[PDB]
Amino acid sequence: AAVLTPDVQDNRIRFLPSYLRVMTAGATSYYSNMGGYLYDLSTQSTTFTDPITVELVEMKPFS
Amino acid sequence: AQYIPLNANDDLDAINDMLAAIGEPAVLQLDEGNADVSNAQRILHRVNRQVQAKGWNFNINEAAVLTPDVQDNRIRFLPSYLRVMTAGATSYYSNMGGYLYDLSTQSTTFTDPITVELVEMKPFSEMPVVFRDYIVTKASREFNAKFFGSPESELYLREQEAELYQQVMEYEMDTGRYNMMSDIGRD
Amino acid sequence: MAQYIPLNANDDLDAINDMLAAIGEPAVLQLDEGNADVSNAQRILHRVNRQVQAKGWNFNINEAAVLTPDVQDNRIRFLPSYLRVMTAGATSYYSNMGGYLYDLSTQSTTFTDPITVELVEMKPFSEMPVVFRDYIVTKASREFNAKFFGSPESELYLREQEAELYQQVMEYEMDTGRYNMMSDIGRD
Amino acid sequence: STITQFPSGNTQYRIEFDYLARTFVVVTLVNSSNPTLNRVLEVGRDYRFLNPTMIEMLVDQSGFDIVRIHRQTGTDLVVDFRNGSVLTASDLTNSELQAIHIAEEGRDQTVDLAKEYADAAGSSAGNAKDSEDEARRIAE
Amino acid sequence: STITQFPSGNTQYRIEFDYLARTFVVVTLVNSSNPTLNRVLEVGRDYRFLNPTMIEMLVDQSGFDIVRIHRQTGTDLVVDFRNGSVLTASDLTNSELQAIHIAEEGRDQTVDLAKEYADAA
Amino acid sequence: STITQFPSGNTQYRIEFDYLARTFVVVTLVNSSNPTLNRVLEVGRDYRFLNPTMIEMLVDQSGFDIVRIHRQTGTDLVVDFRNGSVLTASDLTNSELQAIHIAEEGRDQTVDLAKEYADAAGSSAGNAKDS
Repeated sequence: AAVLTPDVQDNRIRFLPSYLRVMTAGATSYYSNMGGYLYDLSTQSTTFTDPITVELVEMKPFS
Repeated sequence: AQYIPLNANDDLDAINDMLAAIGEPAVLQLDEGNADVSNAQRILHRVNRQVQAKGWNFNINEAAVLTPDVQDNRIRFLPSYLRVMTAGATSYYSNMGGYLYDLSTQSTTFTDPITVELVEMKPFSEMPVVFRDYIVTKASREFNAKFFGSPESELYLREQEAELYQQVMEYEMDTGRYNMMSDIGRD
Repeated sequence: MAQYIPLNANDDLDAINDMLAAIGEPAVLQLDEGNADVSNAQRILHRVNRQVQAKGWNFNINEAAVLTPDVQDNRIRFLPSYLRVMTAGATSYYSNMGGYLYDLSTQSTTFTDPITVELVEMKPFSEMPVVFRDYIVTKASREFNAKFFGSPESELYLREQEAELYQQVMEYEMDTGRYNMMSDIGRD
Repeated sequence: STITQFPSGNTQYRIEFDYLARTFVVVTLVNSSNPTLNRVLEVGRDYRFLNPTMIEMLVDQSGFDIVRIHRQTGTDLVVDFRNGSVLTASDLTNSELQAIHIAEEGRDQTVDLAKEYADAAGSSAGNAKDSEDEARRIAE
Repeated sequence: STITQFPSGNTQYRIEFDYLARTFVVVTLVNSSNPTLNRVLEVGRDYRFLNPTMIEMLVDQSGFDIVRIHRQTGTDLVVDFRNGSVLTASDLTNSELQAIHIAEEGRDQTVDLAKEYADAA
Repeated sequence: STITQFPSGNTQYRIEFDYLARTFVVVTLVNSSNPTLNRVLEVGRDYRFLNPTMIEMLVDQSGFDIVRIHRQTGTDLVVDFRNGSVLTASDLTNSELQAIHIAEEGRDQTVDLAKEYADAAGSSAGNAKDS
């Protein structure tokens, strides 16, 4: 359970280079990167309007 | 401490890794260089285009509206198309003189928008990490094979490639649930 | 392009450059007829393309095709771009005899009304699906290496590459057609 | 092939030609009946890019029925050769492409106006030719 | 120039202008009386190349009187530069000749056609 | 532009476009009343160059009202490349410029030559049928 929030001026969500996997908990998912922004293949748009919850894996230092 | 890289790019590093197979040090720029830097890019591009065309769950689009022109009714065939098919049926589509051709009707005179299933291409620097590693290893094998035969550098890339292939498949299976017992219900 | 497909690319030049790579030499930069290698490579590429295109695929066979006889004399020509001539669902006896269509059943070359058959025509190289192009290039490279310059390490890899490409071509072929065996069946 | 038109009403449109920079692409709204009401759109407030081959509209398409996209290359030079420096392929490449592109727009522009008038002249010539010739041959 | 007309009823014809690739040549049979009677031939099925400057036709004439040949330059690159290769003069010559040919054709062709129609009238 | 209009009865004029050689510039006299004569001059005994941007004439007539000056580039390689020579920057620059020009030359005079040839052919057809 993690929460991502959109921007104010425009409606987009950034794709930081520290993300490794993005998936939905208990269903099929269609997520990918297109020009540094989050893309949803089902709707064919990048106009998220409200915060969503996803399943992801981040990177950690070697030590 | 930690490793903070200086001016990192996703193409220069890939070329540097492909060069490391032979045993030559890295570079700092790509505008000018010797032959090897000009020999690696062709192989990398070809391998990328080949691998991207198999068709995965995050490429295939089941609904896309191609539209005709207004002066002469026709549809162009851009060089970024990889597969053209119809979802729930058989299809006859091909290219003839840079235009869409339908073998069933033997004409190129579409009049209304059409919905098909196609797979487009993406730049190398937005694929998931595992795919990038797999592609780099695949390219490195051929680069070593066709220009400098070394046995020790070989016999290891194969072992790495098998594991990467397994990881690719196991990643792919988790994207879609694929439950067989769907749309089945009655007392 | 560093981030995308290069602008205005030439397919034949790329194919020749890829074929030269197996030997271990750099590009040729012009595709001219003066050089010895280009003339040798082009014939092999053309022959392999023609051989592979003639096997018969779902986007080649044209079930309904119309041929028409000449006016002055009742004959039909046999163009050099035809690859296979057959009837749809019955036995056929067709062949070429002096650049004309011959029917063994009737033992004559005279046709008086247009007929309908199926045939397979040839297409230019740069108008084929990608996997076919890669498969053809690999097959041509193997022969070019085998016939003009024997290298023992460039081998033992093109074989695996060819096998993988053959497999991929097979899955591509089995996807265009659905081929449901349980059609035409139904009753209470 | 550098000028294309599509029906109005949709939200996405496709780009179908190569370019050297993103400032060489022009988008305009066309009124078929009266061509004195055409307008030009500016990037940032009217349309945006997703990928190198697709855009989206953001303004109201009212009173308009065609949308036109065409390429317009500039004339200022791109590479500046100077004495005492290393020669590289990209400069040779970039310079070559710039020229081929311009010549293409020039031909595509001129043919449009040329062809119909040439055809009319040829048809009139042929009509006068055969009419007068065989008519007077039969007469005399 | 870039356009030529010859009387019909022969077996061989001459190519005089210059070209960079053998697929840039177009042949067409024209009928004077009927403007919409034109047809465009196609290589291999209608004609073949005897030598770099000779063509042999394999079709039968009829309601036609003049044979027309013109040039149409393509779009694809002829020379593609890469680091580490040998460079000579012919490369630099062709790289410019391509664009020059495109511009010359696009400027002249229709005007010459209008000229010949004009004096034919 | 590429085409320039100038009234007659004057001594000096100027040039309003770049060029690659003095032979490319073409100057002719125009008489609007009689389109058919439109005599064309030539170098040496009729006009002479002092300042590359200036034109200084030798002879004048008084039956003409306006003067025409326009550019016309030739379809030949100005620069030559050969083995053993040296590659400068001036030649490399001057090479591509040739093509960037011919484009505008076509763009302007193609259309308005089409009109003249077309209505000439039409008038020929008309008077051929009438007479």
